[PDB]
Amino acid sequence: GYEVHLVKDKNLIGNKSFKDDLVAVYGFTDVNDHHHHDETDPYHHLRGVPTLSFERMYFADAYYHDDTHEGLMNEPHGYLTMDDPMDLRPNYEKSALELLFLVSGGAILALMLG
Amino acid sequence: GGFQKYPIPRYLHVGQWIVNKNWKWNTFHMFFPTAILCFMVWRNSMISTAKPPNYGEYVDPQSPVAPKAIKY
Amino acid sequence: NYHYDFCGRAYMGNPAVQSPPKEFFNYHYVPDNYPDALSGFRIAYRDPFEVQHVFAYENWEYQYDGQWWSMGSLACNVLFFCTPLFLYLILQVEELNSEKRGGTSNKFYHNNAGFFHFQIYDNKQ
Amino acid sequence: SKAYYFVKNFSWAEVSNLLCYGTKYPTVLNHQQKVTRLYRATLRRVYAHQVEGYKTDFKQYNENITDIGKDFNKMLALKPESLELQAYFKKYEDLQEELFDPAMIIDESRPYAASSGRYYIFDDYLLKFDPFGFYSPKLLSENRPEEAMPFYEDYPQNDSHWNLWEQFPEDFEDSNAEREAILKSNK
Amino acid sequence: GDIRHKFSNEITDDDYDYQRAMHVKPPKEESLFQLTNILSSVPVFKTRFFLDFIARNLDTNSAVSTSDFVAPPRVHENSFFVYHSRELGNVIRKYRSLESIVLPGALLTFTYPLFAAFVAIPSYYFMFNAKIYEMSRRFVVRMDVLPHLEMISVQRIGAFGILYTKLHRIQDLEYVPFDQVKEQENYLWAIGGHGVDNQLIFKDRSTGEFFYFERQGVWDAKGLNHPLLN
Amino acid sequence: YAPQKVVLRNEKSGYYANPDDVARRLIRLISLHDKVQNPSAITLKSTWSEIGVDPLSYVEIMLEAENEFYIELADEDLERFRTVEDAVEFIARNFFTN
Ligand SMILES: CCCCCCCCCCCCCCCCCC(=O)OC[C@H](COP(=O)([O-])OCC(O)COP(=O)([O-])OC[C@@H](COC(=O)CCCCCCCCCCCCCCCCC)OC(=O)CCCCCCCCCCCCCCCCC)OC(=O)CCCCCCCCCCCCCCCCC
Ligand SMILES: CCCCCCCCCCCCCCCCCC(=O)OC[C@H](COP(=O)([O-])OCC[N+](C)(C)C)OC(=O)CCCCCCCCCCCCCCCCC
Ligand SMILES: CCCCCCCCCCCCCCCCCC(=O)OC[C@H](COP(=O)([O-])OCC[N+](C)(C)C)OC(=O)CCCCCCCCCCCCCCCCC
Ligand SMILES: CCCCCCCCCCCCCCCCCC(=O)OC[C@H](COP(=O)([O-])OCC[N+](C)(C)C)OC(=O)CCCCCCCCCCCCCCCCC
Ligand SMILES: CCCCCCCCCCCCCCCCCC(=O)OC[C@H](COP(=O)([O-])OCC[N+](C)(C)C)OC(=O)CCCCCCCCCCCCCCCCC
Ligand SMILES: CCCCCCCCCCCCCCCCCC(=O)OC[C@H](COP(=O)(O)OCCN)OC(=O)CCCCCCCCCCCCCCCCC
Ligand SMILES: CCCCCCCCCCCCCCCC(=O)OC[C@H](COP(=O)(O)O)OC(=O)CCCCCCCCCCCCCCC
Ligand SMILES: Nc1ncnc2c1ncn2[C@@H]1O[C@H](COP(=O)(O)OP(=O)(O)O)[C@@H](O)[C@H]1O
Repeated sequence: GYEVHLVKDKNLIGNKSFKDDLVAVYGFTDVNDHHHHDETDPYHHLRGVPTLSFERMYFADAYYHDDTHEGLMNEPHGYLTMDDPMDLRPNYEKSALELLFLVSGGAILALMLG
Repeated sequence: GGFQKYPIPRYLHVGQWIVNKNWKWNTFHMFFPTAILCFMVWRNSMISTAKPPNYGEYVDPQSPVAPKAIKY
Repeated sequence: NYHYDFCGRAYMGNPAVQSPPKEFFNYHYVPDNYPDALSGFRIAYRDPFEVQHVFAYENWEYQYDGQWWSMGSLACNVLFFCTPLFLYLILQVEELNSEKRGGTSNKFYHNNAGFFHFQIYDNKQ
Repeated sequence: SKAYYFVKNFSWAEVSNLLCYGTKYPTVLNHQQKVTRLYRATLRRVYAHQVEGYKTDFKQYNENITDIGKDFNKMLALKPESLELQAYFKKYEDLQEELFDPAMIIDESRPYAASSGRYYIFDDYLLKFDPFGFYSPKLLSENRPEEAMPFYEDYPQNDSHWNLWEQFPEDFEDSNAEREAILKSNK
Repeated sequence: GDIRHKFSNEITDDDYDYQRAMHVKPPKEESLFQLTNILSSVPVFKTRFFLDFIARNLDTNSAVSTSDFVAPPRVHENSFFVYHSRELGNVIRKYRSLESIVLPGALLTFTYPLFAAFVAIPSYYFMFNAKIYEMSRRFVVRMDVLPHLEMISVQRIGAFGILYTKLHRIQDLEYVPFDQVKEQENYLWAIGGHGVDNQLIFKDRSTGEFFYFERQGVWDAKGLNHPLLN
Repeated sequence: YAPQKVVLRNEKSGYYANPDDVARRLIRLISLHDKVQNPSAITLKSTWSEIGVDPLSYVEIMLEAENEFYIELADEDLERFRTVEDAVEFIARNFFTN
């Protein structure tokens, strides 16, 4: 339903001339117009909201979209590292580095601290 | 006001328009433990804090606290 | 101020558009090399201009004898060439102050009679 | 227009050519292109200085644009190889230089402008990319083999070779039951 | 297009009335403390004493213009007027009249008249001379034509608001294009030349004196069409 | 919130602004010009010369169109335009922030 209603090969302004018709007073008349009365309510998100809230304080704009309805607001996502969560390899590089970190920390705690 | 929102790849761990549902509990469990850590650091550091005398106090030059020169 | 037409001796890339280079130095690998296959082993086609820039400096060379002095600026080249001499002379002038005062001098001090820093000196039965 | 006048080490002549005409080599342009581009540039600069300026005077703006329009109509009428047309071009190029303003307003809709590239738009390739199966389901058979090709596993994202020999459960039963049964049947 | 009526707690024009001080809207109602309401309510102002005071002690209707055609008194029994300045002339007169009150008053009142003069000198030379004074010197209060002499009498405002008239031969008048003087006197036209017409400047070749005509000045069709000036 | 599933760019319609409104506003701007005589004769398929826009009047109309639409049009694009159809198409498909 992304087709656009655009009129081609037909005039869009019905005025014969700018001087003879008082366009400067009455403006231009429209022909072949696709009238669409849109009564969308700005501040709908603000309707019935407490004063001390994010919507009123910061996001009190004309046509703000709520997170629950905004389809491009992201929840936390992505992979922390390049390692596959479901990997069948008995890989031990991560374990080796974790062991190095832990043993270094333990040596500091048990031999050096204090 | 701001720029128009555009899709962000799911696989990419980025902060573009990230909002967390559990942010209340996350804040609760990130604030108080940090407060306790800072309290421990503060009480540890207070042992090595120095303050000048109060309004009605004077430092006796012969008291041990008074500065002492090196004795060769 | 630097422009390609009037630089003369301070060389730089010309602003005029040019056709891509037909032949240029490229990456080459040792025979029977094991390919690098990180992150799915996806290789993109390299840009000719970028590869040419990558390998141009390594292969650049002086055309004639003595071109180095003239290239760029003679005064700056001579100053760079004499920099080690300037450093040595500054060090000696500074050491004059040390000699006349009594401070640290540029010498291999031998306070320790060959005794290394925190070395273990022991004897065996 | 790319609005890159103050970047890429343009000389003054090149910047003047860019301001007066969209190109850095006006010689390539024809007579009509030269005249129209110069007229557009002059009108743009006059609007910038005498409409969107400091205490601008609209009556003076109207008079100035009218005079410029008459002059440019005469210029267009004139032949390309005329000293009078050359004088007109020099006059209006000098006017452009005189009105040249460092830090002049650059519209945000043009390339190389302030805020031009504040955001990196991700392509459908990145959007689809999902080597692991959390967001886009991942087949146990890594890929779908195509006809006229062998069935090979996809190269993993992480190609570390720090892998142990295959691990098995403790006390794993691995006796060759098939061979034992066949041998028992043979007797 | 307005949807404020759909909500009971939405703002109203009664809530916006307080902005009428900072916002221009046609009057809706009269408050009890308005000047109009006070005057129409308090019976004191209805007294014939106050009414007669209003009628007499204020600007008179006699000086109010009554037509779009003005025939000022002739300067000479045989001359006819052509141009006359209405408002800028009076403003310049009142400004130059300050030199007869502020200046002696400043001398006799200020503790440091030399300090006042030292401050005024650079003030005059920058942002004041070109701003008002030179324009006033070259300003034409009135212009008439004497046909027997074939001359034009021009009235000008002098120091302290004094008015003096001078004669110039019609044969010595020339038109000076604004392009020839814009660069010479950019500052003058920048800050003080707005009142007078830029493209209608004339000068006397013999005496080298300019004539500035007010933009909001009245011209006489008959005077312009007289053969002497054409 | 965006779904956890993979979502791709949705090019709904190439127009980033209502093309009908863009065309009507451009036609009104053109009709405002003195050289233009009959606003009725103007259509999206009408060429500038036939509607009466001279080559020099075209640059004035295009500058005012840039001011009206809050965008900057390059000389190359303005010269490539051949009809009101092309003009409105380019303006409507233009992302006002480039
Ligand atoms: C030994 C006694 C010391 C004490 C006494 C007092 C000091 C006397 C020192 C001598 C000064 C006079 C002689 C210098 C002549 C110029 C150099 C030269 O001959 O090379 C050829 C000369 C330079 O060729 P080039 O460098 O290839 O040209 C580049 C192009 O111009 C394209 O250029 P660009 O547009 O790309 O821009 C690059 C430009 C600009 O580059 C930069 O911006 C980068 C920085 C460059 C270095 C700037 C100087 C920094 C400080 C240096 C300190 C050195 C300390 C170590 C040495 C100590 C020695 C005691 O590069 C240059 O600077 C080139 C100009 C020449 C060099 C000038 C700077 C070094 C001069 C020597 C200073 C020595 C100071 C000693 C005392 C120090 C304090 C104790 O060629 C020319 O003749 C062309 C014209 C160049 C401009 C000349 C300007 C006038 C100079 C004076 C003329 C009259 C001289 C009369 C002499 C009489 C008999 C003694
Ligand atoms: C024992 C006492 C306390 C111990 C604590 C020790 C703390 C040591 C320091 C930790 C630094 C942590 C940095 C985390 C950065 C995370 C990424 C990020 O921010 O976004 C990057 C952004 C965008 O990141 P992104 O959104 O693409 O990705 C975020 C998620 N990841 C990274 C996981 C994919 O990229 C940048 O532009 C780089 C910005 C870097 C800014 C770094 C600022 C550090 C300022 C610290 C001030 C501290 C003051 C100290 C005063 C006292 C000193 C004695
Ligand atoms: C931008 C600021 C720049 C600041 C200036 C930077 C440095 C400039 C150059 C300094 C030169 C100093 C020269 C004197 C020191 C000599 C040291 C020495 O003993 O070497 C002997 C050396 C050998 O030293 P040696 O190491 O064999 O000595 C034996 C060992 N000792 C000494 C320990 C016993 O003999 C030489 O070859 C010297 C050659 C000198 C050639 C002529 C140099 C003239 C320099 C003139 C400079 C301009 C005047 C001064 C300007 C500043 C005034 C404030
Ligand atoms: C090193 C040397 C330093 C020298 C520094 C010199 C500083 C002193 C300069 C003196 C300037 C003198 C100016 C004279 C002004 C008159 C000139 C002239 O002819 O104009 C006639 C003009 C024009 O004359 P007209 O003939 O064209 O018309 C008559 C007036 N109208 C236009 C209304 C019809 O007439 C006047 O302005 C009359 C002014 C009368 C009052 C003058 C004094 C007023 C100030 C009094 C003292 C201060 C207030 C005290 C209050 C006390 C209260 C208790
Ligand atoms: C002696 C030769 C003739 C000198 C003529 C006098 C100078 C030219 C005419 C000046 C007319 C403006 C007088 C304004 C007086 C304001 C009150 C005052 O401070 O008077 C006493 C003071 C002086 O009285 P004083 O000397 O007793 O003050 C004590 C001394 N001081 C102030 C330095 C500590 O007035 C002034 O300082 C006037 C300075 C000269 C102004 C020159 C023109 C520039 C201003 C344009 C006019 C509008 C100014 C509006 C100012 C409003 C308030 C900030
Ligand atoms: C003196 C006069 C001052 C006058 C100031 C006037 C205003 C100044 C300008 C505004 C500045 C502050 C703005 C704060 C806005 C807060 C808005 C808000 O609280 O909204 C309610 C919201 C509920 O959550 P929700 O609606 O889901 O959020 C998404 C909405 N899109 O969120 C909430 O309910 C908030 C609470 C969330 C949960 C918090 C959990 C605890 C967090 C740690 C608390 C630590 C306290 C430590 C105290 C130590 C004491 C010693
Ligand atoms: C040491 C002097 C200190 C200051 C003295 C101030 C005297 C003021 C009274 C001047 C009376 C004579 C005026 C003659 C006019 C004329 O025809 O002047 C004609 C003269 C001569 O002609 P040209 O110089 O143009 O060739 O023009 C001048 O510029 C020279 C005289 C300047 C007089 C300026 C007077 C106004 C001063 C305003 C001060 C700043 C504003 C103060 C608040 C309003
Ligand atoms: N490698 C380069 N070397 C020298 N000059 C360059 C280089 N790249 C760009 N320039 C400069 O960039 C400008 C051209 O910018 P560009 O992004 O190529 O757009 P366009 O070529 O269409 O004008 C020229 O002044 C040109 O001199």
